[PDB]
Amino acid sequence: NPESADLRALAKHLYDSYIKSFPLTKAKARAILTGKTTDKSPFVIYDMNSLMMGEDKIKKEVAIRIFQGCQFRSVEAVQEITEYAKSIPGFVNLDLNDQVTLLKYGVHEIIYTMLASLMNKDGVLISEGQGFMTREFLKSLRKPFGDFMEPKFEFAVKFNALELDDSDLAIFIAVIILSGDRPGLLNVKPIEDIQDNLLQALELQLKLNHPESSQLFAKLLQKMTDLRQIVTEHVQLLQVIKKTETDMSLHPLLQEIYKDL
Amino acid sequence: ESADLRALAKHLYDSYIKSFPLTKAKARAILTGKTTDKSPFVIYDMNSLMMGEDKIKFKHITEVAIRIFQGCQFRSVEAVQEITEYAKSIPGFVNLDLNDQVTLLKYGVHEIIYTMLASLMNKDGVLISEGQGFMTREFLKSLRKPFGDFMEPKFEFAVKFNALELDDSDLAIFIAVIILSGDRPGLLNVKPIEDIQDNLLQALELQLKLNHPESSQLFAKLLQKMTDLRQIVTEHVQLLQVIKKTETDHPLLQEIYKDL
Ligand SMILES: O=C(O)c1nn(Cc2ccc(Cl)c(Cl)c2)c(=O)c2cc(Oc3ccccc3)ccc12
Ligand SMILES: O=C(O)c1nn(Cc2ccc(Cl)c(Cl)c2)c(=O)c2cc(Oc3ccccc3)ccc12
Repeated sequence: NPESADLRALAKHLYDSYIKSFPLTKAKARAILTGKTTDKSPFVIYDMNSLMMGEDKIKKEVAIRIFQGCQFRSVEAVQEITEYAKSIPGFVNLDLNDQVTLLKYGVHEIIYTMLASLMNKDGVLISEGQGFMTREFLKSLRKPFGDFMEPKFEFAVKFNALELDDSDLAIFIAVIILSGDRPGLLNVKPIEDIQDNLLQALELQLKLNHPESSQLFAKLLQKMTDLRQIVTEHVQLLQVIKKTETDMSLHPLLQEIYKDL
Repeated sequence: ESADLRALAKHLYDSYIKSFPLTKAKARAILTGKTTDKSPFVIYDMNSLMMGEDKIKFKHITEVAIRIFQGCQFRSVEAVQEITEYAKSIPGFVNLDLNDQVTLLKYGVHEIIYTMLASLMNKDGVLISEGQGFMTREFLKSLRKPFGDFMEPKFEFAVKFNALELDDSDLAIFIAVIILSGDRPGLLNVKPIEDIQDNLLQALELQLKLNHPESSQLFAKLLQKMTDLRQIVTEHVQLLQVIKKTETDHPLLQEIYKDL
């Protein structure tokens, strides 16, 4: 069909921009985690000793240092997601204020989606897959900090059972950015016309790439409720840390995103 | 077979008509709708409330914001039994582990109540007492410090949910998809729940394609609204624990309602 064909070209375009925007793809993450010979095995951090050994190999309190580590990686992800968003057709043509709103609300939902790529049951890849930090070591951190990652692992284990690949995820993250139910949006209709087109492209991609996977489209859109709950839970955890650690700085970029969310 | 999807759509519509007295078609006729054969009594004010209690026979009723809250709770307890009856008509539901049926109802009913509340709302108010009354959004915002923003978030949800222009035949399937959620906590056997929710999502997809052929990606937009339902529900429960810190200290009344 002429219309299918425009949907495949949109899918190829977004996958292309996704590869160019995100240095560590799920395909590379899965090669490192499942020990494929295409990639180097990571140094594993499971305790204080392996952590300090990590400083040497992969290149102030421990819970805090790991937390600032996450923080900076989040800032980097925000920069890669903002560069991907510019590639989404129509996005840069929107009201500048709506561009800002779509990024502010969308970026955390995208971070937890793509963070699932780097996770299994037992832990998470770090320093572009040169390291692996165990889930158990993260859960054993000091009182406020030991709970930060657990909800991300729980989402990730469920999300990964969908067995999406990068070409699926490129279209899904574009659908997330182009919501239009986000608060404070000036012109909802230009946003929903783009989301509509992205949702058509996602639906055909999943039919073609997962022809045996019944209602994968609906099952993936339902996962949007889990992303919203991880974001809401994470923000109220940051409100606790702000108050118990008055000496701990937050990046302004993260601060501007969380501002009246 | 697309015919077997048309079967459970029909079946769910028939059962939804039997379970829920005030359908969206009826609510709409009375609201923004004209159908001027019997206009609702409007509650806009303290004296409208007091007169309303007089005109409409209210089944609840032995401060003003407390008595409205109690009336809403009474309606919720009735809606739970209507939804429970509807659930038992969904193919496969009664064959699930009984603990899993109870779990699915326990977590589902709140999401269904707000879904169905939207049928009875416009941007200016909510229908009550089976469509015989109408409580204004302004009057509900006007109420005391905690009770003034219990209904507001549901109005904002309803305005947005109602823009989809679903009818009863669409909503009947949507409500079933909500109930058969495999992600409720403490479920013992997720497989048969996800397998029924699969079949229901197929039926809802086909229903929205046939019932709304010019409404692009309605299915996606409706599934996205489930994200908003969960937020409303989590936001509502936290507001409820503050209300359990004003209307403190009947014992048998306490029991009938409960958080459970
Ligand atoms: O740089 C990373 O990729 C990184 N990632 N994660 C998980 C994660 C979180 C958020 C996002 Cl968006 C991504 Cl993609 C990945 C960390 O938890 C993490 C922790 C760090 O702390 C230390 C500190 C001293 C030694 C060793 C590690 C350092 C770096 C990281
Ligand atoms: O009985 C009703 O229909 C009713 N409904 N709602 C909204 C609602 C809630 C849940 C569900 Cl599922 C639905 Cl579908 C609709 C109320 O808020 C409400 C408030 C009341 O308060 C008073 C008290 C004294 C006088 C006048 C009104 C009385 C009755 C009601």
